[PDB]
Amino acid sequence: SMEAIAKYDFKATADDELSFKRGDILKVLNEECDQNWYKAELNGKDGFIPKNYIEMKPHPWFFGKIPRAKAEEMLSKQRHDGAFLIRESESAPGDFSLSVKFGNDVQHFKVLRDGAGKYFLWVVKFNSLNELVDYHRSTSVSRNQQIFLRDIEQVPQQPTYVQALFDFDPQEDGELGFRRGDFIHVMDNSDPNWWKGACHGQTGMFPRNYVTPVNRNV
Amino acid sequence: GSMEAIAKYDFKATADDELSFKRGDILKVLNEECDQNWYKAELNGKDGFIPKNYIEMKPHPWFFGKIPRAKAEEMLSKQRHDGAFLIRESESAPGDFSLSVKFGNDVQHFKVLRDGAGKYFLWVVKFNSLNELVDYHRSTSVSRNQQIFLRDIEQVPQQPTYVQALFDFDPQEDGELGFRRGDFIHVMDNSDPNWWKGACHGQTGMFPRNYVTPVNRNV
Amino acid sequence: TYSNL
Repeated sequence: SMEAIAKYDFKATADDELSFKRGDILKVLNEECDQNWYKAELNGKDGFIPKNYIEMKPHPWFFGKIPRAKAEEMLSKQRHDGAFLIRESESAPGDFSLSVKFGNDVQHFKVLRDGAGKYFLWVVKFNSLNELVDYHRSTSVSRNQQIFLRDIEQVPQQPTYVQALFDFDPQEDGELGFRRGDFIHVMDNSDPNWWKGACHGQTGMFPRNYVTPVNRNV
Repeated sequence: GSMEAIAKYDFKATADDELSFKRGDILKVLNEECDQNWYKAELNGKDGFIPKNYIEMKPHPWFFGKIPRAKAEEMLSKQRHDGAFLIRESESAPGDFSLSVKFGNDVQHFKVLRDGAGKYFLWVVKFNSLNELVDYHRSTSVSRNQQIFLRDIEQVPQQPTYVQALFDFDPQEDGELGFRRGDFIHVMDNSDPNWWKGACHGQTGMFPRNYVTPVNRNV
Repeated sequence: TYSNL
C-alpha cells in the first residue's frame, strides 16, 4: 500500500471508480484490479482509479533552501490559515525556520537546536522536526493567537527517476522487470527495501539496491 | 571522496590559492577538504579552494523525464550549439523514449525503439542502454542527410535534493557526517551505491545510504 | 524579523 498525488481531475466513468481532483492525496492499495487501474480510497470513498493519473507524493512541508521572500510568496496564495512550511537558511546552513500563514500576513519562527541536538521554538524540546510539526498540529505555534499547522495544498511535481544498476528478472508476481541501464519512473520510495516503479509499460515492485539515483534537472 | 558538482553562482577568487568559476560550471571536487567552509577543486586545468556553499549536486546531463515535446523544443532551440539534445519519455506512451536534437533553427525528434531483447535502436545499430546510444551518436551522426553529433546542453543548477535520516549516525572518522534520526540531510553526491556525501548542522562528510530515506521533491 | 526573537 502507498499514497500518491493526483496529476489531473478525474470524473468517474462507471460507478465502481473513484473521482478526484488535481493535487488530492490518494491511498492506493497494493493490488491493481486492471492493467491500467488501481483500487484506491479518498476522503471516505473507495473505487478504481487510472494508473496514469497519479504521481509520487511530494514531501508535504520540508521545502529545502528556499528564501524567506519565496516562502511568503507561496504561503500568501494558500486558502487556509495555518498553511506552513519549514526551510533551511541558505545563509546559515543547517539552521531552520518555520513560515506559517494567518490572515493577510506570514509569520516566521526560528527553529532552535540546543547542545543535545534537540529542536524547539519556545520551551518544549523535540527529538526531530517531525515531532515539532506534529506537536503544533494541535498546540498553537503562536503565543498570541491559535495557529495550528496545516499542510499546504499540494501540486504534483515533475517525476523522479532511478536507473538500473543490474538486470532484474522478476521471480514473484507484481515485481517489475528491467535491464541494466534502464530508467525507471519511481511511484513509491517510502519503504527502505522495495520501491514501486514503472518502465516498458509495466508497473511493479523492485529492490532499491538494484538502482541508482537520477538527479533532477527540470 | 572525489565528486563532480555544479556551481550555483559566479565566484571570483579572493586569494591566489582559490579557484575562480562561473555559475553552471562542473567542478571536480577533491576528497581532501582542507577547511571548514572550503573544498579543493579543479576546473579546466586550474585548481584551488572553492566555497562549499557555492556548489550543488550535479544534475543528470541529458535524461529529462516526461518533459513535454513543446518544452523540449523550447529548451533546445535556445541552446547555442547544434546537436544539443535530451532524451525524454513519452507522456502518452509509458516506457517509450524520444531523442530531441537541435538542428540549426529546427528541433527534430527521433523515436527510440526497443526490440524483443531489450536493445534500443534508431535505425540499424543496436545498443544495450540509452547511455550507449548517446555515446555512439556523439561521434557518429544521428542523421544521414547532414552531420549532427550529440552534445550535452547548457547545464543549470537545480534546487537541492534531500534525504532524511532513519537512524542516528555516529562518525568514526573526521570526513564522516554525523546526524540524528529524523535529520534532513542535503545530498551532495549519491553516485556511489553505499556511501553518500552530504551536509547537515553545518558539517559535510560521507554517510551510509542505509541510514537515510528519500525526501521527495516539491519546489 | 522572527516571532520568537
